[PDB]
Amino acid sequence: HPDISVDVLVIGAGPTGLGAAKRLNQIDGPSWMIVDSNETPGGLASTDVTPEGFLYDVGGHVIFSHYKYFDDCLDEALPKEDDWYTHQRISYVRCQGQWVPYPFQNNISMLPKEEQVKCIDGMIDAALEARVANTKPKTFDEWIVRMMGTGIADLFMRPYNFKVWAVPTTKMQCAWLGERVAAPNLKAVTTNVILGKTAGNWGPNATFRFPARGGTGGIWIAVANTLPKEKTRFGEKGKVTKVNANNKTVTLQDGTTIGYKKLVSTMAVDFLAEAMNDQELVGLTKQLFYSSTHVIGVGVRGSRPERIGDKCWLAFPEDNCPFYRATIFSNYSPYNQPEASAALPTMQLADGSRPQSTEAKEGPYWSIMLEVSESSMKPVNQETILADCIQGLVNTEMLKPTDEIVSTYHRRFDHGYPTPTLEREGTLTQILPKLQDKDIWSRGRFGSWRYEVGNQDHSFMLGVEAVDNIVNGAVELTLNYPDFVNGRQNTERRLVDGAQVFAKS
Amino acid sequence: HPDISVDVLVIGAGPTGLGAAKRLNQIDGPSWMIVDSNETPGGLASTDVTPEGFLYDVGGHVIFSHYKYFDDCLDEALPKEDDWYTHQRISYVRCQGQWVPYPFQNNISMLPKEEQVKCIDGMIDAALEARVANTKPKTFDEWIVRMMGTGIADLFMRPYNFKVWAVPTTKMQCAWLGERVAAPNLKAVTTNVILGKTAGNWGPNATFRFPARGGTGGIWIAVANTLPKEKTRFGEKGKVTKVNANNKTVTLQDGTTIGYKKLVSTMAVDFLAEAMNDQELVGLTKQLFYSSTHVIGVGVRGSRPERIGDKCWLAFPEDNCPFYRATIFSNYSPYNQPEASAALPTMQLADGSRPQSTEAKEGPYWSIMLEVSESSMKPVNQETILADCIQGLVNTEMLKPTDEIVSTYHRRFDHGYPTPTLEREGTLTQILPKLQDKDIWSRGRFGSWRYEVGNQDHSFMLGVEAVDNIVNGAVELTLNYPDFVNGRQNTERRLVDGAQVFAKS
Amino acid sequence: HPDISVDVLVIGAGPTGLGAAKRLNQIDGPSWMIVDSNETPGGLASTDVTPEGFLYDVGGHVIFSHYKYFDDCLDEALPKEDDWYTHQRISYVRCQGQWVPYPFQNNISMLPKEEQVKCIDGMIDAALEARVANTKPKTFDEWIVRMMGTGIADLFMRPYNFKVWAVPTTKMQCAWLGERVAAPNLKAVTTNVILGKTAGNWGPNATFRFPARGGTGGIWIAVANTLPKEKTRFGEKGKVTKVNANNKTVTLQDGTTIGYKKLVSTMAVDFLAEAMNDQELVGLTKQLFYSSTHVIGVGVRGSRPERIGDKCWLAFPEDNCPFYRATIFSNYSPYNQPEASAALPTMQLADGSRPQSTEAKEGPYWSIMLEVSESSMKPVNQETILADCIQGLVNTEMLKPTDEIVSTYHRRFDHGYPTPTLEREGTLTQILPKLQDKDIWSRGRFGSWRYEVGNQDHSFMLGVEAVDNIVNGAVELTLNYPDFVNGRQNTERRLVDGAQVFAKS
Amino acid sequence: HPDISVDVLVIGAGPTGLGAAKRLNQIDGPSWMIVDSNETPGGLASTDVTPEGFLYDVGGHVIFSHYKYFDDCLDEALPKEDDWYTHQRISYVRCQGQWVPYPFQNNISMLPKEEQVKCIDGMIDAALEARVANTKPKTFDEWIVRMMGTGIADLFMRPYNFKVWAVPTTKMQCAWLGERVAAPNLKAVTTNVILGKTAGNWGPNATFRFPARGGTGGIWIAVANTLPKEKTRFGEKGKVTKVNANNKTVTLQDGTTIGYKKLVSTMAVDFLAEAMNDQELVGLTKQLFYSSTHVIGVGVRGSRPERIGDKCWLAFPEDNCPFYRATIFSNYSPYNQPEASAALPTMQLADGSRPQSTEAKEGPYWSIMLEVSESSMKPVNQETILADCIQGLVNTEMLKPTDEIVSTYHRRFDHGYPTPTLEREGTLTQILPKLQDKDIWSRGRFGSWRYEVGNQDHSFMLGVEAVDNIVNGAVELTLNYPDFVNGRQNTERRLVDGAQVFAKS
Repeated sequence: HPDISVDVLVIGAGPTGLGAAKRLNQIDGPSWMIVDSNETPGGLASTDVTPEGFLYDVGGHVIFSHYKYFDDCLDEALPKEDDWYTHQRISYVRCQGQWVPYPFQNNISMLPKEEQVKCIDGMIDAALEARVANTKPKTFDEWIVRMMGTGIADLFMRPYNFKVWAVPTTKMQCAWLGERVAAPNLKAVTTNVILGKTAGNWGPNATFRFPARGGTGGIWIAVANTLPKEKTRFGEKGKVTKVNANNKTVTLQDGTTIGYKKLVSTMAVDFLAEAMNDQELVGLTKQLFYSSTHVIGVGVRGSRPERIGDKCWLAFPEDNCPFYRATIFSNYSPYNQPEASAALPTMQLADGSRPQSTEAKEGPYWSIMLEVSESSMKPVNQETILADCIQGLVNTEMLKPTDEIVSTYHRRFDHGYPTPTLEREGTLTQILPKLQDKDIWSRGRFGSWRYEVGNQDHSFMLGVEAVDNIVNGAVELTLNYPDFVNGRQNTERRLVDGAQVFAKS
Repeated sequence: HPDISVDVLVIGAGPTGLGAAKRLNQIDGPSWMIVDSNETPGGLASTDVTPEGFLYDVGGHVIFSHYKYFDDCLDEALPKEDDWYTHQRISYVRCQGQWVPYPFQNNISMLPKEEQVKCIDGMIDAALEARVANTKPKTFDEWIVRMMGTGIADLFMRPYNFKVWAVPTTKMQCAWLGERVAAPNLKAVTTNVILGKTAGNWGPNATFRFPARGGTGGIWIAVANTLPKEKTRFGEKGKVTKVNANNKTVTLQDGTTIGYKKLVSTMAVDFLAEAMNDQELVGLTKQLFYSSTHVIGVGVRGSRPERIGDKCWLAFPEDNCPFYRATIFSNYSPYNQPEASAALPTMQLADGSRPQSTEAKEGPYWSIMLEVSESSMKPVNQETILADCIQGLVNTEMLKPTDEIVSTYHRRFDHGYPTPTLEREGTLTQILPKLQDKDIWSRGRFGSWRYEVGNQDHSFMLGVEAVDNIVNGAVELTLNYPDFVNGRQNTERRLVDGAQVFAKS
Repeated sequence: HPDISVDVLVIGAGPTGLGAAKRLNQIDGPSWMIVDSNETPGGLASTDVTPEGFLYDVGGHVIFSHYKYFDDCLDEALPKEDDWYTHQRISYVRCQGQWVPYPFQNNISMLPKEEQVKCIDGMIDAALEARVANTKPKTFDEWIVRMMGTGIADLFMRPYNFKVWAVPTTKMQCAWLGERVAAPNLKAVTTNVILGKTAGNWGPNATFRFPARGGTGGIWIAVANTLPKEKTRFGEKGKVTKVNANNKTVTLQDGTTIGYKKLVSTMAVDFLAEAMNDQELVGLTKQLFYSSTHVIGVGVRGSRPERIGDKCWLAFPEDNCPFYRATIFSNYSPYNQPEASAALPTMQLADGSRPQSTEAKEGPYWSIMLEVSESSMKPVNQETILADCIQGLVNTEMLKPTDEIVSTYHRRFDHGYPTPTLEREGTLTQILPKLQDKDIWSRGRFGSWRYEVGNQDHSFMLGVEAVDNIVNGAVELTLNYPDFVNGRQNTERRLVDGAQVFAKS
Repeated sequence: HPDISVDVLVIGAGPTGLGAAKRLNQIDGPSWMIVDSNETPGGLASTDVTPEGFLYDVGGHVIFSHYKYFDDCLDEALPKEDDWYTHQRISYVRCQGQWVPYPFQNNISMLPKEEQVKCIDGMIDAALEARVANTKPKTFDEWIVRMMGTGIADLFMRPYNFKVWAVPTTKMQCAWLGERVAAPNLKAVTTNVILGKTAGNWGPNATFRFPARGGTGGIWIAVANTLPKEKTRFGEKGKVTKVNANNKTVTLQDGTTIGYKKLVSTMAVDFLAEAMNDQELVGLTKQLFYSSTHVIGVGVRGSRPERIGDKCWLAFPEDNCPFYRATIFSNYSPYNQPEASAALPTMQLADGSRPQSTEAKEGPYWSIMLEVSESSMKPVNQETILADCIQGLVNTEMLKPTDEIVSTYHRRFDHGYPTPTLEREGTLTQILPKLQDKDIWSRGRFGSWRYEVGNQDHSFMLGVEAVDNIVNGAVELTLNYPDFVNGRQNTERRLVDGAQVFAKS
C-alpha cells in the first residue's frame, strides 16, 4: 500500500514532462501526477538571473515549432501580444576576422580570394564525387566533407562541431541529420562568390518569438501554472530517489511512495537506471555519451555597439575562444537585463583591468551569453573558463579591451548535449525496449537521448506522444521517426481535440 | 430538426466504414451511426454464391495486415482456430507454356536460354544506367524498365499491368510503389540463371489466413455483428441519396434525414460529389480514373488436379486469356464450394461443348476465380466474356477440354480499381482538402482513391484513423503516408487501448 | 608517246607541291617535275599587294611548325636572321565591348558578373555530365558544349565557328579536333574568375616567325627558288587541263603531254575529278563541302593606335561585323605596308565618307586584314562586303569614324576551307583510295581536304610524305594520322638525312 | 685506323639484326656489316634439336605479323608453299581439370556452377566500377581486376602472369598492354554462361604459318642466306668483346677492330653497357629487370592422343605444374620430330618408371615444349626442373603415367623476357637517349627491352626501322609507339619500294 496511487506518473517538469501533463490534463481520463526535484519547472529550458539582474537561459534557446500543439500550449500560457518579441533568425560564423552570415558556404566571398579558390576547388571535388555516389555517408565527418568539400569543411563545420559536441566529427553518426543527400549546391556557392554577394538564411518570414519576461523559463513556468496544482509536486518534496520497476513504485526523498500503472520518466536515463538499481541498465546507460554545458554570461555597459547590431547567435569554429556559440541575449528581450536607469558598478574591463571608478553608474546595458562544452575528450578548467571566455570575447572583437563588464554568470550543467555517437542507437535499442517492457516510457532530451528531436518542442511532444500512446494507442512519431515530424508541420493534434468538443456537448 | 442526429455519421459498411464504426464503438465517446445501401456489410470485400453452391469473392482477396488493430478486430470477429485456414502465399506467372514462380525475374531460368540472354542483357543495361542515375522515374513504365530492363519488362510487368489496370504503364505514376530505388538486383537474377535455380517468394513464414466459411465477406459480416445493432442502418433503409454539406444533413432513400457534426464517407468519392449536388466537386472527381472489374467464377467437377496443386493465385501477362489474375478459390477453403456428395449436373465442357449427360453426378469439386479489367481504354465484350474466360482457362492449360463445368459466375463491378494515373494526386489534393474543410472525411478504396493503401487492412485503418483524427487528433498516416504504414508493423493502436483499461475502474 | 616523261609528276606548287618537289629534289633518285598554272608559286600561302603598296596574305597566316623538315626548308629558303621577325602568339576574342584574351573561357572575368554566373553554371552542368559520360561526342556542336557548357558555348565558339565555317556546328564532325576528352577544366575557369585574373596563352615561349618581306608568299617564292628551274613549269605553260589516269598522261593547256609513273596532285580534288573526266569521281567529289574566303584588306593612316597595341589576330563571334578574323598585319612586318614617308591620299574615312581633298599625306601606316566566309548556307554580297567590313571595324572599335583609309583590298577565294562535315570522312574514304589505286596521290588542303592537317607545315609535309611513301615506303602519317603528327615534335626527317651524308663519301 | 670500316654496323643476327641488314641490303647505299657470336643466325628465334631427333624452339614461337615488310622477307626466304604449314591459333587454359578455350572469361561455363557465380558477381562489380571510372589503371594487376573482376582474375591472369613473368602483377606497369579501356565485356561473358557455350577465339581466319623444316630457326637461317655472305661475320670470329663509343670502334674476340659511323646493336643492353665499359650505363642497365627462360622438351611415343588433338599452346595458371606454357610442338610440323619408322628406346615412362624393354621401337612420335620462368623473385632448381616438368605433365593430364618418353631436352636462356616493370620506362628513357647521343641505335627484344614489341616481327622491324631512320629519316614507330604499329596493318614499307623500281629504269 503506497501513500499515493495514480494511473500515470510523470517524473520531471521540464518541457517533456510538462507535455505529458498537458496532454494528461486535456484528456482527463486516467489519474496522473507530475513530480520534479526543482521547485521551479523548466528543466534545461529554465532561466537564471545574476545578482546584478542579467537573465541567462541555459545557453542559446531559440524556439522553432514543428507542432501546432506546442503552439496552442505556448499561446495559452503566454496569450498576450507583448508576452513575446519577434526577431529574425539572424546568425553568423566568426571566421578570419569576419562575421560570415549563415549559411557559411553561401558567404565565403568575405574570405580572402586565395581561400575562396581552395574552398571552391574542394566543393567541385565534392560535387563530382556526389554525382557518382552510391553509398550513404557513415559518419558525421563524411557527411560534412561530402556536403561541403574539404576546404569548407575544415574552415567551419569540422572544427566547430568538435567545439560543440566535445567529440571529433569522425566519431558521430550522421543519420540524425535527416534524409537530405550529402551533396553540395555548387552553383549557389559559386554564384555568390562570383557576384561578391552575401546572403543570410533569414528574412521577414524566418523568425522566432522569445518571451518578453523571465527568459525561456518564463514559458515553462506559465505552462506549468495551467496544470491543476494538486497534481503537481515540485521541490525537495518532488525528488525521486528510488524506482522499483518490479513493484511499479517510486520513492521520493521525503519517504513518500507512489504507485503507478505507467511511468513516463523525463529524467536522464542514466540517472533512472541508477534510481532502479538495475545493474544491467546502469551498464547500458553508462555506454551512452554526453557533453556537459558551461554557460557563461557577461553583462556589458553601454548601448548596443554598431558591430553587434541585430546579431542573435554566433558560431565559433576557431580556437581563439573557448565558446562554440555566443548569443546576443540582450537582443531577445529588453527585460533580459536591467533598465538603463539601473545603477551598477563596473566589475572589470574586458581586458581584465580594474575600473578607474568603482561607483555605480547607469546603463543602458547589453548582454552576451556564451556556451562551452565539456567531455572526457575535452576538459574544461572550471576555475579559469570565465576569464578565458572574456578573453575570447576580446579576441573575437565582440568586446573592446575597454568595454565595461558589470555582471558575470557561470554555471555548469552536467547533462547538456546527448551525443549522436556512432554507438548511440545500438545502445538505445537495448535500453528503451527493456524499460518499455516494464511499462516505463523514458522520454526527453536525456530521457531518450536523441538530439535531432531534442529541442523544446520535440521534448514537449515526446511527453504528449508518450501519453497519447499510453492512452489512445498513438504512434510515438517524434520518438521513433525524427525525419517525419521534422519534415512537416504537425497540425492534427491540438489543445482542443474533437474528444473535448463532443464531451462539453 | 433532422430525424436522427449523431456526432459522427459513417456512410458505407465496407471495411473502411466498419473500421470507423469499430473505432467509434471502442472509444465510446461521440455518438455515431453507420449506414449502407446493402443489407449485407462488406462492400468489395463481400462474397457471392452461385445457385450451385460455389462462393466467389470480388476477385482474389488475400489478407496481408500491416496493423495490429486490424488483427484485433479479425480475431474478435472470428475467435476460433477453425474459423480460419492458413495457406502459404503461393503465386506464379503464366508465361510461354510454363508456371513461373513469383518473383518473375528470379525464375527466368525456366525460359529458353536465348530468351534468358535477352533478359539478362536488358537487366545489364538497367544496372549500368542505375549506377549513374540522378533522377527519379516519372512513370510506372520508366520505373518498370529501370527495375527490370527491357526484356524482362516486356515479358511480364508491362503487358500484365495493362491487363490489370486497363491503362498503359506510361499513363501511370510510380510514386505509389514506394521509396525503394528503381534499380535491378542484377546479382540475384544472374545467380539464379547460372544455378538453373527457381525460387518462390513464399514459405512457412510467408502465409495468409482465409475465413473457413462465407468467403472474405464472412469477416465483415462477423465484424459488423460486434457492433451495437441500433447504430446500424443496412439495406434500402440505409441508402444515402442526398448529402447537404452546408446543413451537415444527409437524406436517405426512404426520406430519413440524419444530421451530423462530422461525416466519414466511404462511398466512391465521385458518387459522394453527385450526392452533394456540388458541381465543382463533380467536375473534380470526374477527372479521376478507374477500371471496372469483371469477376468470373468457374466450378469444376473432379478432385483437385495435380497440374494445379497448391497454387493460390496466378498472373497472366499473355494474350491467350483475357483475365489478368486467376485464383484457385477452392484452395482457400473447403467451404468455398459444395462437398463431394453434392449432386450437380454438368452445364458444359471447358471446350464449350454440351456434356455427354444431363444427369446430376457427385463431386468432389474445385473452383477457379478470374478477373478481367475494363476501362475507356480497354473495352470488354460483356456478352462473350464468360466463354472467353473459359476458353482462356483451356489455353493456359488450367482446364482440359474435357473438364466438366458445373457452375459459372460473372459479375461486373463498376468501381474496381482506383487508377494511379499521372493526374491522380493533382486531382486528389484539390478534392480531399476541399471535403475536409466541410468536415467530410472521404476515405477508402474509392473514398480516397489510393490503391497503394487500398487493401482490406488499409481501408479498415483509413476508417479507424479518420475517426482517431476526428476525436483524438491522430495523424491520418495511412491516408497521407502510404510508404510509412506499409513499411512498418503498426502495433501501437489496439482494440483495447490504455483509455479503455483506465476507464474500467 | 608523250612530250615529257617523268617518274613522279607534281601538280600544283603551293606548300604541298613544293613539299613533294623539295623531297624529290633531296632524294635525287626518280625523275620528276612540278607544274603550276600560276607563274608565282605559293597557292593559298601567297601574298597580294594593293596598288598603294599594302600587302595582304590570303587571310591571317601564322606558322606553327610541327616538323623539323619544314623548318629546314624554311631556314634554307630564308637563312638570314633579318629575313624574319618574331612575335608572340597574341590573340583576343571580341565580346561585349571587350578584347578578351585567348583562351576565352580562362578570361571571362572581363565579362560582367551576371555573364560570369551564366558561364560557370553552364560549365558546372558540363563538368557534372562529363563525370558520367561514356560516349564520345558526335558533332562539333556536342564537343563544344561538353568542353565549355551552354553559356560559354553561346558567347564564343558556337557563333564564332558558324562565322568561320559557314555551316552550323551541328553539321560538323569533331574527331578533327583531336583525342582530348570533351570535358571542362572547371577548376581553372572558376579560379581565374575568383581571382579576377586574365591570362592569355602566349609568352616568350609561344612565338611565331613571319617573313620580313613579301608576306607569307615570300617563303614559297624563296623555297621554289631552291629547286632546279628546268624541272619547273610555272604559269600558263603549266596549267593542267586533262588528266588521263588510265594512260598516266597529263595534258597542259598548251597541248603539252606529260606521262608519269606516279602522280602527286595537290589541286582541289573536285578539280582533279573534272580534269579526269571521271563522272564517278566528280559525283563523289561534289559530296565534299567547302567554304569560300573573302579576304578584305584595309590600309590606315597613323601610327598604330594604343587600343590596337601588339594584337596579332582577333576573333569575332558577334554579329556586329561580318568578318570572323582580323589580323593586325602591319604588326607582322614593317614591310607589309609603305614607309612613313610614302605619300598617299585619303580614300575614305572609316565612317564611309569620302573627303574633298585629294592631298597625298604622309604616314606612317598600319594595316588590317579581314576574313569573311561564304558557302551555299551563307551567302556573301560581294558588292557590299568591303563597306560592311569597314563598318564592322567601327562597330568593334578597331577603327574610329575619323580614321583615314588609304588602301582597300578585296578578293574572293573559291576554295578557302575544306569543311569537316559529318560526311567528310565517308566521302573521302571512297575518293582517296580510288585515286591511290590509280597511282594518284591526291594531297594537300584541297588535295585531301583535311583542315586539321591543313596548315602550311602540314600541307608541305603531305607533299614530302607522299613522295617518301612513293619512293621509300614511308607511312603517310600526316595524311592518315593527324593526331599523331600534331601531338609530337616530328624531328626524324631532315633536309639532310644520312642517305645524303653517306652518299657524299 | 681500324681493320674494317663501315657506315653502319649491326651487332647481332637475331631477328632485329637481320631486319637491319635486310633493309641495308635493300637500300644498297651506305656500307654495312653484320656480326654475331653464333655461327647460326636467329638468336632466341633459333631452334635446337636433341640427339633423338626432336626439334625445339626457345619455347612457344607463333608468328603474328603486323607488317607487310616482314611477310615480304619471309616469303622471299621460304617461297614454296611446301615450306610452310598453316594452323588455326588454338589455345586453352588448364583450369580445375578442364581445358578452357581462350579467351578464358568467355568459357567459364566449363567451371562448376557455384564458381561461375563467383566469377560473374566479380565481373558485375567491375562493370559497375568501369561505368564510373575516372582514372587509368596504374598497375598490371589493377588492369586485370578492372577487365576481369576479382574472381576471374584470381583463377587465371593473376596466378598465370606470376608464373609467366616471375614477378607479381602488382609490380608491373600496364601501358604496354595498349590503349583499350580496362573494362569488362559483361554481356559476352554472361551470354556464353547462359548459353553454356565453349567458344574459342580461333577460326579459319585466325591462323599462323609455321616453317616445314628446321623449326622457327629455319626462317632466320633462310633470311640470313639472302644477305651477301661477305658482309656477314658469324661465329667466334664475330663475337663483340668491346665497344668504344667515343672512337666509334668495335673490337672482336680475335682482335679485329671495326670503325662505324652509326651503330645498331641488338645484343642485350646490359651486355652492351658492359662492352662499352661505361660505368653510368652499366648502373642504369642493371636497374632493368628480366626473367630467364627454361625450355623443357619431351619426346613422347605414340600417335597424337585424342585428349591432345589440335591444341597448339596451353596456359597453366595453377600450382600443380612449374611451367606457365605448354606447346604441342609436334602439331606445328611433322618434321619437328622423327618419322614413325625411326626407332628409339623408351627412356622412362611419365610417372618415372623404367620402361619394360630397353630396346628401340618405332614411333610415331609427338612432342611437348614446356616453358619455365626464373628470376630473383622465383628461383628454379636446375637439377630437378625437368623431373618436375614431367610430373607437371602427368598432373595436368597431358600425359598418362604409362606414356613412354623417348627424348628429354632442357636449356636455360638467361635473358628470356624483358619485364614491363613499373620502373622500366623510367630507366629506358634514361638509357636510350644516351646511347642515341653516341650514334647507337640499341634495338630489339633486349636491345630496347620492350615486350609489347618483342615478337619476331616487331624485332625485325625494329632493326628495319632503325636503318630507315639512319638513312631516310624514318620515324621509329615500333620503338616509340607500340600501340600504333600493333593497332594497324603496316603495309607501306615493302621489300621492293619505289626507289628500287625507279633505279632499274
